[PDB]
Amino acid sequence: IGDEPLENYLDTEYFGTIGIGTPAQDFTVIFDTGSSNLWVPSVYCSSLACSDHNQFNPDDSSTFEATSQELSITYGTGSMTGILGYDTVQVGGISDTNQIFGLSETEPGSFLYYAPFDGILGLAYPSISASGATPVFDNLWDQGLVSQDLFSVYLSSNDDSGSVVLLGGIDSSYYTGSLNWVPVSVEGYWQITLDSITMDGETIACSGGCQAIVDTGTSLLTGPTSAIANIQSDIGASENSDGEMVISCSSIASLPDIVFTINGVQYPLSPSAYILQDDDSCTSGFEGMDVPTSSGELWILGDVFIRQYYTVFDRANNKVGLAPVA
Repeated sequence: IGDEPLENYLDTEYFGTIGIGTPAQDFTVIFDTGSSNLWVPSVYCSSLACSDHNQFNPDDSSTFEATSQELSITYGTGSMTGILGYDTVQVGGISDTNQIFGLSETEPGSFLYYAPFDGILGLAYPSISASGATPVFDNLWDQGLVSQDLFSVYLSSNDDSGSVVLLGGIDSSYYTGSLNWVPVSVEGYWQITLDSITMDGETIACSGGCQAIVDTGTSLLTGPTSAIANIQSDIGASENSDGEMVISCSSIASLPDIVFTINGVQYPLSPSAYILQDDDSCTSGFEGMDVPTSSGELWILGDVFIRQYYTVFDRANNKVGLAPVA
């Protein structure tokens, strides 16, 4: 039973620490269920984003070992380029021996420069892994370093502490009620089927169904740009002066509940949740992002939805289990 604490960053970015090499070099990474690769900046990276963050120096790890393999990854926000190498990764109190991870050479762009995080640790299916690189949780399960072939995650609300990723375990301490399990549509992302999206007893969206991934590496609740128009129009969101869609922070009171039906089970989203706010100003947690796929336009269930529902990712039976947090 591994335990990896996470830092809640402005209810927008949840990262955690890891160590790579011997002695171990520390790095803060994002635990991304929307990605499957693990990469940290390296000392052979001259990009403004690596100078800005910690750089893994293989020359100082006695258990490091190289490859000829190049790796490349595209994110809806960042881009990356590097080489693959093996070393021992320390996660949630578990020594992940012979883990293949990438070492950056380029981290192009503006966005990876302003980030409080150094790298990314994907928790999705090896199906979408760049360079067919073995994900961490797969390497843990394979080396029998975890008792169960599942992991669970708890995300903190209002900047509080308490955010955690439980490797090979489930803790009833985090949810109320019973664990509802939903089968996985398509193995790649943490892909689930949504049946509908309601408000006021009205199906404001996702009629006849839609696809959604459960991504802890996305901050807002995401969907096709036309579809969300309907939602923002409904909660009274406004694309303001500076380029944002805020809302009268007091208009939370009137506002009904947006409800998501998954596998026929109702999963409500209270306005205290779908509306982000600083005691100065209120935004919408809904974001339009057209994400085409063979399956269709993806809806992403990000931190707004995950903060309210304790999620279990079961690789054994390929299902996602949900339950309201405590």
